Amino acid sequence: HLCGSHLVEALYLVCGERGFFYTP
Amino acid sequence: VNQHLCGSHLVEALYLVCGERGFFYTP
Amino acid sequence: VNQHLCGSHLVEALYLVCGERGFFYTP
Amino acid sequence: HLCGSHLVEALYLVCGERGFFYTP
Amino acid sequence: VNQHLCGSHLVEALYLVCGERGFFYTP
Amino acid sequence: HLCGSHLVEALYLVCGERGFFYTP
Amino acid sequence: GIVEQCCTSICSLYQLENYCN
Amino acid sequence: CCCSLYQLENYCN
Amino acid sequence: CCCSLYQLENYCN
Amino acid sequence: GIVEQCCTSICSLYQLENYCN
Amino acid sequence: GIVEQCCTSICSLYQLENYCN
Amino acid sequence: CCCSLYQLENYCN
Ligand SMILES: NCCc1c[nH]c2ccc(O)cc12
Ligand SMILES: NCCc1c[nH]c2ccc(O)cc12
Ligand SMILES: NCCc1c[nH]c2ccc(O)cc12
Ligand SMILES: NC(=[NH2+])NCCC[C@H](N)C(=O)O
Ligand SMILES: NC(=[NH2+])NCCC[C@H](N)C(=O)O
Ligand SMILES: NC(=[NH2+])NCCC[C@H](N)C(=O)O
Ligand SMILES: [Cl-]
Ligand SMILES: [Cl-]
Ligand SMILES: [Zn+2]
Ligand SMILES: [Zn+2]
Repeated sequence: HLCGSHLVEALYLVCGERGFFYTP
Repeated sequence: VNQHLCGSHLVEALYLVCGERGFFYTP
Repeated sequence: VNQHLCGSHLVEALYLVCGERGFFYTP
Repeated sequence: HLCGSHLVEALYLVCGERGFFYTP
Repeated sequence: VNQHLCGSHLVEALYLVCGERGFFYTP
Repeated sequence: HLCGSHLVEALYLVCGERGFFYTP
Repeated sequence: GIVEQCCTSICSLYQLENYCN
Repeated sequence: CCCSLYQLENYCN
Repeated sequence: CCCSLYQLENYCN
Repeated sequence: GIVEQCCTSICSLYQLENYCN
Repeated sequence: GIVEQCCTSICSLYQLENYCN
Repeated sequence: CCCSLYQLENYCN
């Protein structure tokens, strides 16, 4: 379903305002 | 806002730049 | 225009938000 | 060839001005 | 700048438009 | 690792200022 | 619709969901 | 599709 | 994930 | 080229195709 | 951080790398 | 490639 830069794109749609870590 | 659209491009850039390490984004 | 570039980001957002339902985009 | 958000990106390059439905 | 962000969208557009031929981008 | 429009996205992060050819 | 609304103010996942089928 | 750019034009408004 | 949009919300700040 | 043209006016699939090899 | 810096001036792969873990 | 970011730099102008 969500891999590589698509997972980061998915994270940014939800958290783009709150911010986040991406720690593979 | 052109900052939000911008952030979209930054996170994709960090994905590629940072690799196995990963990153923190916090606007 | 920053509206067209914007629309690019909206449709990708609707893709993910809408899922199996799908969406209509109409600028 | 064109799957997931790449298909939507493909649809937006052609129809981004005319608009469209995306009904999987 | 909204030109750089723009260029991002252009190259993705050329990818799809140009196909097997390919393209040159030069800002 | 990098295929289709992801390869072009990768090329643009490095060369987006210098410019480039994409000749598959 | 979605342009005039969501490309002036940053929309939310509620404002975006109104354009789903 | 998972077609072409020109075939995709069939889906616009 | 390679999950959902709502499950993804677990990772924000 | 493509920047100055296509990042001021919205280009078309004709204006974009001139940068193909 | 990264917004205020990197969405005013075009950043470099050095300026971007400071937000890696 | 379908390589690295640094190897990709070989293709710029
Ligand atoms: N909650 C932020 C939703 C979101 C993600 N990407 C976007 C782009 C434009 C917009 O109005 C909204 C968004
Ligand atoms: N027919 C619209 C072509 C198109 C798609 N994305 C674009 C981005 C910039 C631009 O000038 C043009 C485009
Ligand atoms: N060396 C250009 C790095 C880069 C790629 N995409 C970007 C987007 C925003 C930015 O500030 C910087 C970038
Ligand atoms: N706008 C986006 N990047 N959406 C996510 C697309 C998911 C994609 N099909 C994948 O390979 O994981
Ligand atoms: N700019 C774009 N999103 N282009 C479409 C890329 C197609 C991609 N190789 C796929 O998995 O279907
Ligand atoms: N921001 C980007 N487009 N990054 C490149 C993503 C690579 C992707 N996982 C692929 O299928 O090749
Ligand atoms: Cl943008
Ligand atoms: Cl993919
Ligand atoms: Zn953009
Ligand atoms: Zn992909």
